[PDB]
Order: sequence, then C-alpha cells, then structure tokens
Amino acid sequence: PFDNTTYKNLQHHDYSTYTFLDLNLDLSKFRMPQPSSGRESPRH
Amino acid sequence: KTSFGSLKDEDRIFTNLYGRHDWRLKGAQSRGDWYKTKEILLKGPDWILGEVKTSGLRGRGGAGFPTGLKWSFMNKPSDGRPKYLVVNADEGEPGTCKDREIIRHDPHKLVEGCLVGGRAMGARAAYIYIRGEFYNEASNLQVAIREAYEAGLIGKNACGSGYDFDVFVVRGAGAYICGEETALIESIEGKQGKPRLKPPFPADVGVFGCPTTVANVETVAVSPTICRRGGAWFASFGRERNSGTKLFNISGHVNNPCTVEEEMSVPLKELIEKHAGGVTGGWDNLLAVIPGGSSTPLIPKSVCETVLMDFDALIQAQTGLGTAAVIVMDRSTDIVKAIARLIEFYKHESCGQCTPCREGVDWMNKVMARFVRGDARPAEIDSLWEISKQIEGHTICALGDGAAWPVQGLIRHFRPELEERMQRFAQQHQ
Amino acid sequence: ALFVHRDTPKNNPETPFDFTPENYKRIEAIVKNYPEGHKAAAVLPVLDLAQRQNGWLPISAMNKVAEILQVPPMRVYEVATFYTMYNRKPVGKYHIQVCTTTPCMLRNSDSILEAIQKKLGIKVGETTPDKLFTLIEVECLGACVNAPMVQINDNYYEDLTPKDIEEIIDELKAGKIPKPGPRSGRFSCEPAGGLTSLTEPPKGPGFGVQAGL
Amino acid sequence: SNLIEVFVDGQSVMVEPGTTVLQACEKVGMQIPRFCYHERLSVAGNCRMCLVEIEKAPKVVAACAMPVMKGWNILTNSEKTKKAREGVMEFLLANHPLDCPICDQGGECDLQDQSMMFGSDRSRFLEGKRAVEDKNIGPLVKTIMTRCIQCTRCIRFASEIAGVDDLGTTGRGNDMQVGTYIEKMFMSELSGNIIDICPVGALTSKPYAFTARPWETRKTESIDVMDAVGSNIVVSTRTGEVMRILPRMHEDINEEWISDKTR
Ligand SMILES: NC(=O)C1=CN([C@@H]2O[C@H](COP(=O)(O)OP(=O)(O)OC[C@H]3O[C@@H](n4cnc5c(N)ncnc54)[C@H](O)[C@@H]3O)[C@@H](O)[C@H]2O)C=CC1
Ligand SMILES: Cc1cc2nc3c(=O)[nH]c(=O)nc-3n(C[C@H](O)[C@H](O)[C@H](O)COP(=O)(O)O)c2cc1C
Ligand code: SF4
Ligand code: SF4
Ligand code: SF4
Ligand code: FES
Ligand code: FES
Ligand SMILES: [K+]
Repeated sequence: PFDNTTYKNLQHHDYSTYTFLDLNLDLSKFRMPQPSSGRESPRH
Repeated sequence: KTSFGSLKDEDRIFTNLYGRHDWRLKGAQSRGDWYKTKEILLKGPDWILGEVKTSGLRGRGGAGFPTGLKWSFMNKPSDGRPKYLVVNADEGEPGTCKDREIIRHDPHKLVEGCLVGGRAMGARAAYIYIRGEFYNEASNLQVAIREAYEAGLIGKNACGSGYDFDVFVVRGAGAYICGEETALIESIEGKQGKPRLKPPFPADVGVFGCPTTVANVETVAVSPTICRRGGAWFASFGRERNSGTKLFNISGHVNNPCTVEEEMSVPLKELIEKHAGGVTGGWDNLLAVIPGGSSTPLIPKSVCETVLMDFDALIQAQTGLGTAAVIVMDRSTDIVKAIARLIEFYKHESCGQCTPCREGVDWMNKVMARFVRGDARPAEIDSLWEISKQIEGHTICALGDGAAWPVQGLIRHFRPELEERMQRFAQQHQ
Repeated sequence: ALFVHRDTPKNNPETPFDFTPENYKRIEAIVKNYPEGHKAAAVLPVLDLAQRQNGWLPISAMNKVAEILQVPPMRVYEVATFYTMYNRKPVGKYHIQVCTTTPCMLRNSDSILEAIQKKLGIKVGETTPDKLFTLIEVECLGACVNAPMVQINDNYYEDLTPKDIEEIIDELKAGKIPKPGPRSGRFSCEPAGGLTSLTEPPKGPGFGVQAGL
Repeated sequence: SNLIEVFVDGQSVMVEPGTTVLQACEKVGMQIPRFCYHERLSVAGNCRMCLVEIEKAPKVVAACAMPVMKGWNILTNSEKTKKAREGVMEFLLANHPLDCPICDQGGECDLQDQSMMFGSDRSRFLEGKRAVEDKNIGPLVKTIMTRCIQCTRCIRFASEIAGVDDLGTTGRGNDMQVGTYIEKMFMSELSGNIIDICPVGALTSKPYAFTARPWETRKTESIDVMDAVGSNIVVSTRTGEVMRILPRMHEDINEEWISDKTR
C-alpha cells in the first residue's frame, strides 16, 4: 500500500529536553577510542 | 542541452524531501541509501575523489568552490594528527531552510555521505555541527546515527570494509557566524565563534589543529548518490561548470513557499511559476528577488525575466547563487525597510572580531535606519556605497561581504526610490 | 541586554547549582566525544546542559562548567555571552522566539508579534508576571518557507496566523503541549496546493547504479 | 640556504620561510601600520590596519598574519593599500570618543599618530557613538573602555605572558566588551604592562593619571634596582621631578616588560 499522503515524521512530537543528550549517552558505547594529543590540556 | 529545468523524480537525489516516507533505516534502505556502500569504500579514496571531480559538484554552501578539488586537499599522507570531516549544518541564512529538510527527512543519506566523504579524505570521524535551534532535527539525526551504528554501517568496521569512522553531532548555540567554517571550527573547540584568518586553511590546520574539511549538508549528502549513479550522471545536469541538482527555498511573496529539488540552470521565472505557485498578484506584481539568501544582492524584475539559477548566470547578473534561497518581494514591499531589516540581522549576527564588520555593519545599519524614514540627504547614498566598499574584502570572513552586498544591490537597483523617500521626508518635515 | 555581571542575591557565585548524577553521566558522554587534551571542546554542550537542568545560567553554572572541564572561568563567560541561547537571566517556562527577519517579515510576522503581545499582555523582552512566558524577538530560525513561525523552547510553530498562535498560547496556559509543525494545511515544506514534485514512488536500491560497482 | 626571494615595492629581499609580509617589509626598513599586531604576542589579525596590496592579487592581505610566498611584490604605498588604511582608520575612529584632551594617551597615542599618518583628515560618521561601561580591574590600571578599539592585546598579554586567563571579550558585534565580565581585580606581577601595549588610552596608569603629558617629559635611560634582574627602564621626568617609569627593550633581560614594583 503506497502511502504518499501522511507525514511519517511524527516522532519529534515525543521528544523531551534530554533527548539529544540521552542519545549521546546511548551512542557513547559504539564509538572508537579517542585520539590523544599527548598532554592533558594546552595549559598542561 | 540549452533549456534546463523540468527535473524528473527518478533523477532526484533527495527523495523523501517532504516527510511522506519513512526517514529511518527501513525507509532509507528502501529508497536506495546504504546500498553498495562497502563497494564504494573499498575502491579507494582516489576513485571517490575522481567521481566527485568528474561530477562537477560545487560547494552547496554557497561559495561554489569545486567540491572534488576541495576534498582532494586532504588526500595526502598523515603526520600523526587525525583527520576530520566536519559537516556544516548551521544554515543561518535568511531564506535558506534546505539542510533542515535534509537532516530531518533524509538523515541516513547525510550519514552515508559522511562515511563516503570521510573515506574519500581519510577522515577519522565526522563532526556534524548542527544548529542548536534545530533541536528536533538533531535528535532526529541522532536516532538515524544510532540506527547506523546498530547496523554496523558506521563505527568499528564501517559497512564491513575495515574502515573505522565515527559520526558525532555537535549542537550550536545561536550564532549565524558559526556557520562560517573557521568560526564553526572554533565553536566546536569550546570558544567564541570567531573566524580564523586564512591561511591556514582547515585542510592544514582545522578542528583541534588537525586536517579538516568543512562541507555543507547538501554537498555531503549527494556524494553517495554521485558515487552510485556516477559522475557523468550528476554532471549531465545544468550548464557547464554548473553541474547537478539543487535544493531551492522559495519564500517571501509567493503563493506557495516551498523547498523543492530542481535541475541546476532552471530559469528563475520558471522555478517560481512552476514549483512555488508564482508571485502573489501575478508576475507583473514582482518587484525584486533576492536570489540566494540574504547575502546575495537583489535583482529586480527586469533581470529576473531571463535569469538562470546557477552560479555563473547570477554572477553575470551581478549577484551570486549562494544557498539558492529565492526571497520574492512584490510591489507592495517597503524594500528599503526589508534591506534595512537585513542589515539589522547582519549586525546582530556579527562576531565583533575585526574592525570593518564590527564598526561598519552597525554604521550601515544606522544609515539604513535613517534611509527607511528618509532622514538623510542624497550625498549620503554614495557615501554608504563607499562604506560598503570599505567592508568588502577588508574583513576576515565573508560576513562583511554578505553585509556589504545587499546595500550595494539596493543602491544599484533602487537609488531613485531612496531619493524620493528622502525628498518627501524633507518636504513634509521642513 | 548587559554583557557584564553584577552579583545580585539571586545570581552570585554562592547561588546553589550542581548537576544531577544523570547529568554527570551525560557530561561524561559529551566529554568522550572530543579528543584527549581538548576537553575545552565540551564547553558549549555541557553549559547548554546546565541551561536544560536549570532553565537559565547563573554564575554558578558557568563556574561549575569551568571547574569540571578544567578551563578558566573567563573562557566560559565568553561562550555564555557570545551565544544567544544561553539565558543569563531567568526567563519564563515557555520562551517564545518570534522570527522577524526579511523572509518572515514579508509574510507578516509583525501581526503575530503584536498578537502575542496583546494576548500575553506584555511586549518584546518582557516576561508575563506568572513567570510562564518570555517574549523576545530573534533572527532567522531557518524555517523560511514555513514563514511566519515562532519557536517555543525546542519546537517550531510554523505557517502561523494570529488565531493559530492564540490557540497555541491557550493550550500552553492549559498545561498541554502543542504539536510542533505548520499550522496551515501542509505537513512540512511542500507546496501548499499539492505536490509539484516527488509524486512518483522512490525507485529503491540499485536504481541507476553505474557499472563497475 | 632556504631563503625565498620576495619583493617590497619592487625591492628584492631574502627572507626565511614562514616570515610574514610585515616582517619582510620591516627588513627593508618600512614599518606597516598596526594596532593588534605585537611582536611579543600571538598574531591576532583583528584590527585590519595592516592590510597591504600584493600585486597581481585582487584582495589585500593582513600583513601581520599572511606568510610571504616566493615572488610576491608587496606594495606598501599603492593606491588600494592607502584606501584600505583610510577605511580601517575611519571605522576605528567612528565610535571612538573625543577624549584626546582629557586622555592620558594624547601625544603618545598610536591611534592619533597613525590616523595622522595613514587615515584621512575628516569624518563622515553622522551618527551617535557608543559608550561603554568602565571596569575596575585594580588600583594600578585605570580603565576607560569607551576608548577601547578591541585589539585584544589585553587578552593575549594576560593569557600568554602574564599567564592569567582572566581578561576576555564578552558580547558580540559592536557591543563586544573587553573585560573580566565580573568585578575582578587584575593584580598580576606584570599587570601594569598592559598600559604599555594598549595602543589607545583605554588602559592608562592610575598613578601617572592626569599629571604629565609625553612631549614635555625628559627621557633618562636607567636601570631597575627593585630586584636583581637589572631591567632597563626609562625614567621620564618633567622639570626636575620624576614622572613615571617605562621599560626599555633589552632582548636578553626584560624583553620589553617591567614588573609592577618597578613601574
Ligand atoms: N550555506 C549557508 O547557509 C550560507 C552560505 N554562505 C555563503 O558562503 C560564502 C562565503 O563563505 P567562505 O567559505 O568564507 O568563502 P569562500 O571564498 O572562501 O570559500 C569556500 C570554500 O573553499 C575553500 N577555499 C577557497 N579558496 C581556497 C584555497 N585557495 N585553498 C584552499 N581552500 C580554499 C574554503 O576553505 C571554503 O571551504 C558566500 O558565497 C555566501 O553566500 C553565507 C552564509 C550562509
Ligand atoms: C557568515 C557565513 C556564514 C556561513 N554559514 C554557513 C552555514 O550556515 N551553512 C553552510 O553550509 N555554510 C555556511 N557558510 C559557508 C561556509 O563558510 C563553507 O564554505 C561551507 O559551509 C562549506 O563549504 P562548501 O560550500 O564548499 O561545502 C557560511 C559562510 C559565511 C561567510
Ligand atoms: S567580519 Fe564580522 S563576521 Fe567576520 S571575523 Fe570580523 S566581526 Fe567576525
Ligand atoms: S586613545 Fe588616542 S585617539 Fe583616543 S582619546 Fe586618547 S589620545 Fe585620543
Ligand atoms: S583595552 Fe586596549 S589593549 Fe585591550 S583590547 Fe582594548 S584597545 Fe586593545
Ligand atoms: S526568516 Fe524567519 S525563519 Fe528564516
Ligand atoms: S595588525 Fe594585522 S590586523 Fe591588526
Ligand atoms: K595605553
């Protein structure tokens, strides 16, 4: 049934204030190990 | 080919521009995305760069730099620093709302573009700098990125190709100047979004001091379609050095303001009359069109009759293509008030770093605020022209150019309306 | 509209602010997005995270972001004053942002600005006395074909008329949450008199893929 | 050697790679106008006063930041270099206050002197200027921020030489204010040297304030005795009375700074 008449992006009605940051916390395990400059900060 | 436009739906890159299909992975894979991505990634960076160079893709941010020549600046051996693709998703240009639709309704196409472009330039990860006002769009893109990690399409062993590639999303915090690429790079690094002086270009010193390519959402998202469909396919559209499709944002005084994908060198009159429902009150009611968002100079109705909406024809029309955001202004428009609101925008969106923008955009706004009321004299017009010429080319980034150009377009095409404004102020206030 | 700070009894470095522990886990997730040695790159999200926990940024959230990221506090004050989303004053619970640049001014956003003013009884910059609504006037929000539009705290309310924004303000005052989209007939950004494009079904995987691939 | 040949006004000069346009012009004895460049601070490039024409290039470059490429002909006196200097000096003097009589920088002001030498002779700014809240950064440095031209030598000095990181720019656009954002007192051991490098009278000496004026002072070159560094100083006197103490440049001692006890 090819539907072309309804807006399929109804998910963002259900987003809260921490949606982006909870998705970052969820994605924190899938990601590669970060590179290092060799120092803790440019003021170290 | 001589006439351009009338683009077919099979030749669209951004199918599901309107949200009528599923934006998630089950919908994106059913529309052609993430198909044979592994075979693209295994053919090497040089093949992908040659497909992008062959396609004639120019930078969809608005400067129109050749995208393959730009991305080939990263094709060099490393020196210990990582390399990065950074997708400019700010889209602060008044008139422009296309990348919002790309991120919101075709997010996996953007993520696949990040993977293909980062393989093309040897990039370690992708930092998508989305505008912070696009919060629902950013969460939308993060859901698509989570679906891409859970399918093994990005991350460790991306698409089963042995290439490791992350995709990060950094949200902005309300600065149009953080769409400028070096100011965006500064904004990712935890600083004021102040542009850098070039050189170093970001291919030498970019984000965190690494090699970096900053590229628009549209010019990144069309790259897997360019790699699948071919460079000759995308180069078969538009005029020469004007290759491809383009998203257009027709807003203002049209009957149906819309975002639509269209072939590159389509006429402006044909675009407005066909996809936007035409100008309100008819084509005889047209007064001016800002062709590519606020930074491009306006062109009046005599120029808009035969003008083509690619880069070089609007350069010949002494404006730019820009973001291809068509702001239509009919005869019932106080055009001085509109351009002065635009200069008011450019002094609220200006980071105060270098002297000519920090001082002259405020001084242009004060002169334009007096021109709206007409509280001036005609010798101040050419004076204002010179003020714009003292900002154009003397700044760090092109927001000085983007604030000097609307003043120049307004003076150049509507000096008599400015003069009759000021003389009626004079005769009714003295 | 001031870009200096003066210590008031409701905004000083002894104003109580600290993150919740789930906000600390979110901060760790933010900081792990950036390379080692560049922890300062997490100034913009974490500070915005402090705006999401608190609603606004006193000078204890700026100092806390400066402490937990080991960056000087002036470099957080610069980011907080540079960017227009960071509320350095307590705004109301619903922060209405009416775009009045040229593509929204052409489609009569001034009528909606006046309608919100006369409906809420305040003007631009002010706050309703029940601390529920802050009305300011912002630049281009990037919804130009859906002009005239506003933003309420995350949500774009688009293609608005005065009756539409009065309805939105009414159901905000009733405790509900409205639907973030165009308030005209259309769905997101299509031409309002029907689709002039993408009327065919999309072709699917393998269409037009060149040889050798 | 690896020296590249460049040209300043047609004159050949052999420079090291990485040398800027400004340093190549310095090697032929020409000083490019500047406000934010300082040879002991990091390159900022945000006053745009050093914009100079490279020929066969239709855009001026910031000479303080742009490295020379091989074969450039730097046109330090051409028409569009002078037009760039006049435009930038016009924007610097647009919102600058008419304070030259009551300002301690008068007579020894970079803004005055290279407005006389490189800017125009008259104004077109028909508007009202801005006015900035003053700051209290301590008992040594008087702060009048309307005179600030936002060259950020404050911030680069406090960050890189003083090592303080407590000065900065808050705000955005023309409302961008150099300051501490809070009532903070900038008391470093080298805190008075920002009086030196501030090209305008936005940062003046509070003990020297109002008492003298630079043309009437006699400059006696002398030595600090407040510690065993032996910092070379200028004791400026006026009619048999010590007015103030400035640094002398000595590359091997005190490069061009002194301490606050010395000052
Ligand atoms: N897409 C949007 O939302 C907006 C787009 N714009 C457009 O942005 C443009 C100005 O942006 P800019 O990037 O500052 O200008 P453009 O002159 O520099 O450069 C475009 C790209 O080409 C690269 N590039 C240019 N020359 C190069 C060289 N010799 N070597 C290496 N890389 C080089 C730059 O790094 C940049 O990524 C204008 O055309 C304006 O219309 C402006 C505002 C908003
Ligand atoms: C003031 C200013 C704002 C800009 N804002 C954006 C933006 O919001 N989004 C964008 O893609 N490009 C923006 N650009 C253009 C970028 O500098 C850059 O050229 C582009 O993002 C990537 O280059 P590309 O068009 O070749 O892909 C802006 C440029 C300037 C001068
Ligand atoms: S011209 Fe304006 S936008 Fe660009 S660096 Fe200067 S203050 Fe910033
Ligand atoms: S800083 Fe210089 S130009 Fe400005 S008031 Fe003082 S002496 Fe005059
Ligand atoms: S106070 Fe002086 S040194 Fe500091 S930024 Fe302003 S002009 Fe430059
Ligand atoms: S102009 Fe109002 S959203 Fe772009
Ligand atoms: S001196 Fe080069 S720009 Fe300030
Ligand atoms: K001084």
